[PDB]
Amino acid sequence: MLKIIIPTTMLLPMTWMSKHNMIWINATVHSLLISLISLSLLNQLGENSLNFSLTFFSDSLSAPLLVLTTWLLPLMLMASQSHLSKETTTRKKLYITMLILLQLFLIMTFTATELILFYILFEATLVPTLIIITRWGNQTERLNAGLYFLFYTLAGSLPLLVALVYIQNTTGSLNFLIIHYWSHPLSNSWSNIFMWLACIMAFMVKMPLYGLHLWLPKAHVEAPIAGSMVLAAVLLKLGGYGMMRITTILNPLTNYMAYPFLMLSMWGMIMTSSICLRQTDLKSLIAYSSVSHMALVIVAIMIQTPWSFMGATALMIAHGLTSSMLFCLANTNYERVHSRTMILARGLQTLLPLMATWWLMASLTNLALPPSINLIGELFIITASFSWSNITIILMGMNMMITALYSLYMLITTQRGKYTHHINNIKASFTRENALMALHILPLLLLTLNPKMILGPLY
Amino acid sequence: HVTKDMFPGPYPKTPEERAAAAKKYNMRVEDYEPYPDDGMGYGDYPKLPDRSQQERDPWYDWDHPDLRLNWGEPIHWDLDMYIRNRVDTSPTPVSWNTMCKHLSGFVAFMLFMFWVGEIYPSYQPVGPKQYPYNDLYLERGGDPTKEPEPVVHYEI
Amino acid sequence: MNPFASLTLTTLIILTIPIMMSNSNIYKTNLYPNYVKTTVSYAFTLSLVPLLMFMHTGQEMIISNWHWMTLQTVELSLSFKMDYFSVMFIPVALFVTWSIMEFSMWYMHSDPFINRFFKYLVLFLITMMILVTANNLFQLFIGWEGVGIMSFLLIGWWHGRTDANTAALQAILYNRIGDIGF
Amino acid sequence: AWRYSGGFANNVSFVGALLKGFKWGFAAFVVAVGAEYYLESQN
Amino acid sequence: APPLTLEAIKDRVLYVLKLYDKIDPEKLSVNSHFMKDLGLDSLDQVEIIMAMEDEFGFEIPDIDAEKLMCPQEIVDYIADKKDVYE
Amino acid sequence: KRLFIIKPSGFY
Amino acid sequence: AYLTHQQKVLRLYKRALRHLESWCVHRDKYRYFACLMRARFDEHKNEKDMVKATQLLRQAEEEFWYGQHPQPYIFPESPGGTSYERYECYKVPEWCLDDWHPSEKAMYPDYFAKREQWKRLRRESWEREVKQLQEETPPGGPRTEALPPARKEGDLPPLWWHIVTRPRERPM
Amino acid sequence: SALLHSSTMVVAGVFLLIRFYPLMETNKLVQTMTLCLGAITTLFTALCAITQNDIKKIVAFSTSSQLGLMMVTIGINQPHLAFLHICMHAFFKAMLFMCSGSIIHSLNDEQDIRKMGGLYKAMPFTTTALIIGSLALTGMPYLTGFYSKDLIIEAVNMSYTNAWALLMTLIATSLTAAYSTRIIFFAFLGKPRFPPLVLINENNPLLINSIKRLLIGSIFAGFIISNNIPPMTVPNTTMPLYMKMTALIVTIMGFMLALELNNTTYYLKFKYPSQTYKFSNMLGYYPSIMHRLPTYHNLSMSQ
Amino acid sequence: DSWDKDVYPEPPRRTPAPAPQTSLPNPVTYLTKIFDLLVDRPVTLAREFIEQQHAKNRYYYYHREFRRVPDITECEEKDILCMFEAEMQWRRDYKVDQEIVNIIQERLKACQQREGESYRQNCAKELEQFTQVSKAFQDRYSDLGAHYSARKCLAKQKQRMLAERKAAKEAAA
Amino acid sequence: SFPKYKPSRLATLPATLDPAEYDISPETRKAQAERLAIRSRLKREYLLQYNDPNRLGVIEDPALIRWTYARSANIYPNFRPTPKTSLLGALFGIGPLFFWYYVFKTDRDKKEKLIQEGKLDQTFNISY
Amino acid sequence: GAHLARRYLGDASKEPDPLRMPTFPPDYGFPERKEREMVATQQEMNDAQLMLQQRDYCAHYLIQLLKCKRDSFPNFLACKHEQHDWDYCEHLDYVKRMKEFERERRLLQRKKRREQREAEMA
Amino acid sequence: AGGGVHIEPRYRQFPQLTRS
Amino acid sequence: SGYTPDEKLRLQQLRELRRRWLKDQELSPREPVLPPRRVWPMEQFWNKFLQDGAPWKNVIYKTYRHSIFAVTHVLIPVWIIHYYLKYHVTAKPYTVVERKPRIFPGDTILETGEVIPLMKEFPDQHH
Repeated sequence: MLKIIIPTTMLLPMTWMSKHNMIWINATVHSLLISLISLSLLNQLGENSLNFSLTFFSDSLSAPLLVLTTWLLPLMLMASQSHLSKETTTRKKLYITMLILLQLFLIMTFTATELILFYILFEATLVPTLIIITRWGNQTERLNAGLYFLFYTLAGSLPLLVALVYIQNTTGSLNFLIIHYWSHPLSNSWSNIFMWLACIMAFMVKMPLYGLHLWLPKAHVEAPIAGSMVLAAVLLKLGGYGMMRITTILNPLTNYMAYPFLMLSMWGMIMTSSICLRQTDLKSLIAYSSVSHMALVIVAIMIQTPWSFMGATALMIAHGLTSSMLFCLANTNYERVHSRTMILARGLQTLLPLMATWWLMASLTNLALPPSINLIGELFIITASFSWSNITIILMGMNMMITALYSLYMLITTQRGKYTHHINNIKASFTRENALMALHILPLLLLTLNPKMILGPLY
Repeated sequence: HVTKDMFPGPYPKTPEERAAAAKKYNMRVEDYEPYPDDGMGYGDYPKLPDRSQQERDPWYDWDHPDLRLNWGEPIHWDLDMYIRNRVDTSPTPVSWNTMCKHLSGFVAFMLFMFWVGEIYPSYQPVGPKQYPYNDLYLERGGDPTKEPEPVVHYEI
Repeated sequence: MNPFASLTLTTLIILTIPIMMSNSNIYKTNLYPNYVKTTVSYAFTLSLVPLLMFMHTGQEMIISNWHWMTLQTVELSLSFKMDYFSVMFIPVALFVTWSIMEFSMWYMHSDPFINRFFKYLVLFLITMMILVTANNLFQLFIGWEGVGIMSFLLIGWWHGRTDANTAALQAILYNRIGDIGF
Repeated sequence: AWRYSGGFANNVSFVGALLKGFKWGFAAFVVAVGAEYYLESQN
Repeated sequence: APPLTLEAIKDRVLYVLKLYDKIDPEKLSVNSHFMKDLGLDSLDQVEIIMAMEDEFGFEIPDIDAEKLMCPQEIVDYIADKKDVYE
Repeated sequence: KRLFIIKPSGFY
Repeated sequence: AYLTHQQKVLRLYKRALRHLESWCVHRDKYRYFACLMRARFDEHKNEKDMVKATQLLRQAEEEFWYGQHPQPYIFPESPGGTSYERYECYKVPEWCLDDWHPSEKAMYPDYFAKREQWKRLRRESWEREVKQLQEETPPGGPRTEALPPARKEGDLPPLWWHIVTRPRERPM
Repeated sequence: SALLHSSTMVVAGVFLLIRFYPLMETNKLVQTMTLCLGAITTLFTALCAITQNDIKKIVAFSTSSQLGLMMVTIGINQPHLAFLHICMHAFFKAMLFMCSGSIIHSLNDEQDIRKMGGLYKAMPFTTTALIIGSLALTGMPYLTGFYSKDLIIEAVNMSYTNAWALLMTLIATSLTAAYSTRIIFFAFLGKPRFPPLVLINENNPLLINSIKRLLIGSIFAGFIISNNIPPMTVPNTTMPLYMKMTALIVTIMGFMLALELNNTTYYLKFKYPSQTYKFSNMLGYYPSIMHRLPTYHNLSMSQ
Repeated sequence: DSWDKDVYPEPPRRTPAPAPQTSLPNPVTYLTKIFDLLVDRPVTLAREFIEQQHAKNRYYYYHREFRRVPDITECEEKDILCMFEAEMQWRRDYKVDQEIVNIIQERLKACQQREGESYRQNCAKELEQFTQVSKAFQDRYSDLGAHYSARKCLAKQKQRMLAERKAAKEAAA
Repeated sequence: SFPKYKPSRLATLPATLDPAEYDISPETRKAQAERLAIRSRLKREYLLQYNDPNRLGVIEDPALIRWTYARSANIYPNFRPTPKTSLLGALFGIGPLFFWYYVFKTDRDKKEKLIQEGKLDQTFNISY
Repeated sequence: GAHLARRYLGDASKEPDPLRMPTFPPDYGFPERKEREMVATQQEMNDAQLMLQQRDYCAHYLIQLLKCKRDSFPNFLACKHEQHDWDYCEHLDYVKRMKEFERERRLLQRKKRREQREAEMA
Repeated sequence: AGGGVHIEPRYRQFPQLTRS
Repeated sequence: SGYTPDEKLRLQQLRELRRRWLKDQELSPREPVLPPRRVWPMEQFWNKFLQDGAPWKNVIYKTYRHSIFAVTHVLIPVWIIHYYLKYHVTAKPYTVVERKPRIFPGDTILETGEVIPLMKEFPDQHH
């Protein structure tokens, strides 16, 4: 996996030394090319994980997330063009350095072969995200945003540190393959449930579940437009990879211990959907819908079902794409209006004919309608949860009952109706935006046509 | 651009506080009153009576004609509640309790009658269907080994 | 037999053509009304031939071409269920849609998005007909959700009207409650 | 006053609207009866 | 569908509101101030206000019922509301 | 009688 | 401001049979029920005691609500009708011409030239109308919603761009 | 409104039940529940259309009731009878909504049953189309109606069906006659009520072509498919005379009551404002509360 | 043919040999031969081109063959080599089972429409071969969490053997 | 007499038929006062900068962002833990929680003791 | 109807119960029960792909119809004699079902009469 | 739209109901 | 019913300022000038045969346009759905399953030639 990591690491001096205005161009081009190299990794041999070295390995679970991150890096890269055109050249290169280091640490996490290295790079993501959120933020509460995000993630992570060093001392190794192959039944001992809690709560923290979901709403709102999509897109899914890999040792104790959090997700995905009918900010709207989708993926994980795993694996990719998709639109409207109020500007279709079209398929993908991979990822979870506990379909039906009520509500109160008469600075949509949502939505259906790749590693 | 008087702040408890909050929401002190003190973060926000925007005058020159709102006026905590698209407080022809009586004496009544209809379904004076070969046993999900008594019928 | 295998799906293909012709943007937006009206007319005519073929030989059919997944025991293929039910229902469906397309041409003669309106009925009726012949419940729900959402947009055609979009929200709400049972 | 004059007012009755040229239907009576009659007469 | 030209609604107001036989046409005018020029208050206006609006295919604002009094005011409001500009 | 149809036209 | 007795009874009369025509449909039935003597309003004009006027108002306004249709007549362009806000889809604000481009600017050239000197008139009129409105504005925040006129020659009325450049009711 | 909301996607649910009939016929309780639902919709929509001041609305409730009628048809173990019903439904119900759109466009883009221009004098083609469509939805023999609701009514009278559903479906047929003739004696009544400029005119050749294209089907295609199809339904030939024409007798009974309510509005007296008319004229009394209470409760607990 | 009746069964074909009772010309046959003449023949000759150019330069592929390896039952505990090899073998046999049940899925699915209203009596044997492929599948692969392993599969087989031996000895008391 | 209309929180008694709205004391007629003045002056601002060609951009009142703050951030600093607040907060913080948990565990144990002996059927449900 | 009036409105037992009808021995005054002759054959109508709902005794007149229906195209006015034979068979089967209903109906009146004159004869 | 309408409106008269 | 010199002045002045504005909204003769584009010479010949517009020429262009719609939309789709079907779809098994036509007692089969015996003795219930 040096093939894709080394280009990213060595790309850094290019941005840090190139000319004051070619840095955007060169970073964009080389990001598209290392993403090109990345999609060659979609190959997965039989059931064997694609091994590369003693420290780096990948599989069908990893590959979609890897090529995801490589595909995004250009997206916030050229989304940053508007918001960073007026700041100093050295700060521009530093911002690009932050993004590149973030992507590097992501592809390091996802290819990790041994647990504690995955953990080191798992916490290595906060530093770039914290820097991006705090420095290049816009409003005042961004400082408390960084505090909440950093402290929440750490307070989750440290128990996982103690648990992992304990696993290494006891079992003998933390390599993924061996602990899957040398797995043993985690008994119902009173130390074992705290073992499980330490190995689970860390990932649950950066997978906002009901109750412990304040950092995302209070950080994504005023995070920089480029950063916000990165938080909402990937770092909620590295935790999902964490569950995907750590649940191989947490059985069979997961059978009955998962129940408190399990239901805390289903009712949770209703409340964060129920909260989602009433938001004064569009960014908070997308954040709460995202929280609902991650509660869905959480209950997908905790059942331990191959169909649940497939629905999850599809759901991380689908939700990340759609969430960043909507966040781009929120950025565009805010930047034109220099505010983030919900009902400030309705009826934008009367001014930007193609922008509300983008809004339309963005919400439609948020709807999870067939045959989009959002629907198929949800549907596998529907089937798994039904086979789990019969009635679960009632609560999850309430979720596929609220999702569109808020998604299309956002359309009717942003794009449909008529423009508010006071605002008059809304110019024609620049090709940068509509181009970026084009590169966002078209591959969303392209890989929908080929769902095997993102379907899951249990295929 | 901004001051503190038009930032929502503390819950008013003295007439000077009521006047300050009245200015804060650009609506007079005498008809100013906040929501109850029952710790919902109500603060100085006035309990604007729960009416909708459908009840106002559409013909009026509202500066926000889409929702019949006006440029810089106090709006209800649940304005998005009572928008034209969402729930409306526009009056119904008769008393709301009579609407409830109507809906109940409709649905519950009829359901009683569908119960009585389904316990005495309408029936016409005919007889058996006269299916041979044990009601087509072997030819509709019949075990080849099983050979039950064939249901046979005679004309009359 | 073989013609019944081919034309029963060419009926759908011929209506898929004007839609991607619309996505080409070379089509003249004033000619597109007559374009899609003519296409639904032909598709109706080409839908009768499966109808009388079936009437001749009283035979049903299901086509399951290249599949989408193969997950464990589930092979989700493009399973069109054009039995007597589907092949007898469709010709009347495209006949009605063609007649009402001429009616809409006459009625919608003073709208800038007349071609947009007509192609909207076109996509709606495409998901309708694929729902009509959909052996797998996945294609059944594809047609279900497609016709539901495109209904929602067609009610919300007058996006400026508050009542129009409100009623579209109510329609999608109730349709989606039904989709819960689905 | 125009909306009371016979030009636009004084329409035929609702059945009369239903009987839209029903005397042509009475002609159809005879043509169909004679059609079957000559079919049977010459066969 | 007509543009409802100034001459179109102009003919409308010489048929409607010149429909008024309570006042003889000799004293009738396009500037006719019914309260004292004709001696009948705005009262015996509102009824025909409801009649004429049923013909043109428009609704006079209930707020604009008062002061909307002479044929010149009728063409005024019809022209501005129906963008009668040709 | 023909007039100007107003729309947010942009050749972008 | 305050809706007076005259205005209240005028609105009641307007709403009473708009309504009752929908009750009767036919114009002969209309004319009869309207001529269910119209002097029923004028049979008791002598109400020098306004208390009895208010009591008969309690009868008049609070008899209409149940003699009126639960589904009364609405016009299309009227609020709650069919074409009240139907054409708002096609209407666009006037400022949406400055964003146009030299291809489109020169491809309707003289229209944009006429808009150019129209906005030039706006330029020459803005300062005149603001200085005219400030001088004659009474203290405490005008006194009504009446907007002052243009008292001079060649000048412009205050605040005249929006109500003129508003989109036409038939923008198509 | 005339393509989707008349006979194409509102029929999607009963159509889905038709596609899932082999599973449906296995259970009979859901058959009774579908009988109840298809009766109760033919109740609410039809009685609300009894007094509706909008031509779109009346025909829309006619649609919904008739869809509940194929729901009853799949609830009496007749999937294919319901299938023929949707097949000729696409013809006839769309045809009447075509007439409705035609009068709307001609009559100053308006739909209310009030303020008509005595259209029959100036709206002849639409008049004939509307009359024959009205007779079709009220089971016109040899027309689409004969191989439709007429068949379904004699089937429900024949088959072992819910009693209240049985009486309800003839009440529904009576109401189907009622409002179908309501549009008749309101639109084409003969008393002009409209703007002074007469715009009621179907002179567009393409409008005539489309209207007649659906018209021939609503005349012919009712039987150009009923006997051509392979024998697929229950062939109940003999039956008691009183219910043999139960469809026919309730249709003519609905016709005579329809004209009775027609002429009762033609008198000089005042029409009742009582609560019965209120329930009749506010769309079945269901939406008004649902558009107000549940949304308030849910979004208020959201707040 | 590429396939075969042994793993892709198909009932023998039979047609009524239409003999019309009326003198009116049969339309369906006429439209079918017309569609043959203007549609079938050109695509047929295009595929003739394609077949000859295929035969001009032909290349082959081979069945990727494997061999049996020590399984978990014979795999030593803590022996990671045979552990991994048995995991590979068991997972590919699991894929084999999924594929063969897919073949039975398609056999029974096509049989339903192939045999008509009679499907309830001719596909019953096919249904008979389905009711036994599922159950045995549940015996060999079922409920194995979502981290299903050859070790966990062996543990499930352990459950089965202990349960059947328990039933046998409780029958023998 | 004629059916009297009563007010409701959802269907308010229409403005015409309230008793006191026709019983306006002169104090109330003065109490409405010049609210039209301050409203019209706010209009004056709005139409001024809107019609001002020099200004080009978004113009927004304090009114909107007052509600935004008071709906998003003003909640907690003015929030007091009243007995009612704690009561209903705990009510729907552990009522639906434990209730869904209870019903779910109930059905899960139902199948648990319906499968250990073999009552429940798993014949065609292989694709679990 | 008279049957509902006697059963539902009047004595339920006095008239046949549809969910129960018939509940009686088949030779209720019908000695030497020669069951109806087999003219319909299950194999033929399965070959004809008939609906199981219409797979009644009249099937013989159904299958033959399809024969002519298979050989009548293009024509929908053909195949009348055997289809009218099927119509008369559906008539004879509807009168058969309702006459069996009235048979067990008067036999149910016979049941009450019999149990009231031979048991309550004391 | 323009002049010379086919059903060009005589004021309050039958709008030439074509006998075809 | 109180129309002061103020707002009648305001109102009719707004009226005829907007009237002048609309008189300037009248696009000049050169407007709405469009640019040159590419026109197809075959369609150029077809159009040049419609300037005279004889009924036969109108019908001929009508059937030619219907013919190009047919070739691009009728047998062009069957060009490739048949190739996909009888060479690629039917190349994989169980893709196009057809309901067996209703085999009938008394019908022979094309290949084997055998006839299943006709139905046995009817009740002969004459009308």
